[PDB]
Amino acid sequence: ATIGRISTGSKSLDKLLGGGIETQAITEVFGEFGSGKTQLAHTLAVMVQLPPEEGGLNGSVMWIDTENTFRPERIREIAQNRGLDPDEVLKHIAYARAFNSNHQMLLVQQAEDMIKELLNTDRPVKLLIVDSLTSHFRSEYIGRGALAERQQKLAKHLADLHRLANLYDIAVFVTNQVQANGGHILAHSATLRVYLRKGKGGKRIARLIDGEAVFSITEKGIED
Ligand SMILES: Oc1ccc2[nH]ccc2c1
Repeated sequence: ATIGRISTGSKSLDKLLGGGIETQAITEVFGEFGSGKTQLAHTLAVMVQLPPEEGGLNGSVMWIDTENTFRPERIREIAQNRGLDPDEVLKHIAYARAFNSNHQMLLVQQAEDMIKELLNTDRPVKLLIVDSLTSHFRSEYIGRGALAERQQKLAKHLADLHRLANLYDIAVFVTNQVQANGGHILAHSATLRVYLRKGKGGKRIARLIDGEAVFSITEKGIED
């Protein structure tokens, strides 16, 4: 397949990305609590359902939640203000809550069955979200003695996600909380790393790790 691109809602961030987030890739966004990673995830789940003339891919969505942070009312607000029907948008998002890190690993395997089901329809899966990818692993494996086991399990989970992205032409989008009092970047595993932070007057600022884009959080999700 050719490489597909999903607009983020912001022309500034799209330019930084070369057009938007790519299919056949894992995109990792990281930053402090409150920086807006989950608002970017909600915006993409709506943007992907637009036609290509408007920056979408006529796609279906699959969402794995680890912290109870998905909000259908927020999805309805973004859709209504992007000219789509809110009921139709929610109908094409498949949602599951991960109980712990082992169950989170099984949910990715289960996702592959719905992906095959939709593959030859007019609304195939084009976006897979994991928010938050690291939270269960961090709280379950504490200490230096337990680090090697935590890294083993994380490495396998990332390889599972890479396989789905490439075999089925899907954009994988994952969030990771990193601050002074805890949190670790996924080293070199994702295809692309994006650093997110809050600036003066509630502007959000993004930079590619290995110029900068600037945007706001609004009724449209995010915009310049
Ligand atoms: O069977 C399902 C339904 C929704 C999902 N979201 C993520 C995995 C998954 C599996």
